[PDB]
Amino acid sequence: SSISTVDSMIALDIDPLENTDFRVLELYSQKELRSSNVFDLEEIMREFN
Amino acid sequence: NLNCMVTITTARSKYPYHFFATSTGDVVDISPFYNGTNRNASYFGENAD
Ligand SMILES: *[C@@H]1O[C@H](CO)[C@@H](O[C@@H]2O[C@H](CO)[C@@H](O[C@@H]3O[C@H](CO)[C@@H](O)[C@H](O)[C@@H]3O)[C@H](O)[C@H]2NC(C)=O)[C@H](O)[C@H]1NC(C)=O
Ligand SMILES: *[C@@H]1O[C@H](CO)[C@@H](O[C@@H]2O[C@H](CO)[C@@H](O)[C@H](O)[C@H]2NC(C)=O)[C@H](O)[C@H]1NC(C)=O
Repeated sequence: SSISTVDSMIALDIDPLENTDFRVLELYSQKELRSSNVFDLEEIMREFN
Repeated sequence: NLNCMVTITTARSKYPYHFFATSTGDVVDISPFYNGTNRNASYFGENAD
């Protein structure tokens, strides 16, 4: 018809928590961890050989 | 005084297995699986003669 309708629905729309795909963060690569040492055992053994 | 010996030790190699290393520091640049017909798929860098 042409009659207004009372809007009495108290909206409670709680948006769901969106998914998170946690990264595997890499701070120091293997090369840096191997190069962080002054004395490399492999090089010393190669020199001795 | 001349004495000949036969030492039996254990050698270790890591992937990609392009060199092994006995316990006495004998660093050998030969793949422990190079059988003489798969040089294309296994390293070999020691003296050829
Ligand atoms: C030296 O080692 C190499 C590998 O580094 C050997 O080559 C491989 O030999 C195996 C065993 O014969 C082959 O497998 C065969 O393959 C076919 C399917 O293609 C099948 O008919 C057989 O049942 C068998 O599994 C393999 O293909 C071959 N190549 C590679 C790249 O792995 C070689 O034979 C060794 N040589 C000696 C003298 O021991
Ligand atoms: C020798 O080994 C190399 C790599 O170790 C092989 O080269 C590969 O060849 C395949 C097939 O042609 C390619 O899909 C790869 O991308 C290649 N890899 C590299 C790193 O080049 C070569 O085929 C081998 N030779 C043989 C088996 O005769």
